[PDB]
Amino acid sequence: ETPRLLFVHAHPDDESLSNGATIAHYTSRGAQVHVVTCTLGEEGEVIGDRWAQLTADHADQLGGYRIGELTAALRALGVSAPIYLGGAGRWRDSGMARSQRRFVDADPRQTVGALVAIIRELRPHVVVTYDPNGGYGHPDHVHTHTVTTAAVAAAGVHPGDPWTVPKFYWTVLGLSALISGARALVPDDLRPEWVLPRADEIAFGYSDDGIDAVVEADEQARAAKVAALAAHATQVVVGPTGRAAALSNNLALPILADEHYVLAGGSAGARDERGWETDLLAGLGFT
Ligand SMILES: [Zn+2]
Repeated sequence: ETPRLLFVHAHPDDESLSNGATIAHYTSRGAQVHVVTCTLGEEGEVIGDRWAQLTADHADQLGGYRIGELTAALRALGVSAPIYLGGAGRWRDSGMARSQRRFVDADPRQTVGALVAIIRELRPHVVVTYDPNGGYGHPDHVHTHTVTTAAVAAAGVHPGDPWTVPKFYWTVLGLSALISGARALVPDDLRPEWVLPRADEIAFGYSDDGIDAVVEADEQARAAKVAALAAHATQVVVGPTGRAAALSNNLALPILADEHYVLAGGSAGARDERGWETDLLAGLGFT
């Protein structure tokens, strides 16, 4: 069949920050790729003045605005539309700017059930989400991991026909890639106010030995990631060469074409000399 991949993320922007080049790699090769976003990003902050009054401290309309940002970003990556877990607006994120519908406080029967329904409908060959620490500990990222882990297990056996996801991966930050990438930046790649952080300010990184797979995307796919990040204008600032970006904290990272993964469930396919698979579909018999 045509391969089917599912990426499950907490907020609008995370899909591009983490998996933009992988998503673009697979959609350009004709795979069916879907992104599930668990919240609208209602509690986000905004870069710049134009949309400053949309945040939760003023009009509290930022999540609605971010639907268009996500849609634009997904389109840049070859994905036709967003999917919000439980429907757009079901569960609210926990951000910087009281709620009776916060995703972290949600009834697990409802969040796991929603995701299980998605997995059983789509029948993905691959599911991707955060590691157990959510990347850098954001409560919504940790909860997405919890919900997704539970959904993958339960989707095998809720209504519908059981589907055992062939390969379940965690998206992680590759330390050696980030270091190499950062070393390759030049001052032209950064805005004056940016600083290159040490890895521990932005993520719980992984050594080469703790990584199972890499998707080493081409320049077309990296450019699609750059465009996707640009679409999230309230959240990300892309640098002048499209080689680095920063969030509102001014901590700049390289926009790399290589994305790394830990195989959490399933059997690996053929690994390269680093001991890494080079295709999330490895071993599944796709030509
Ligand atoms: Zn996030």
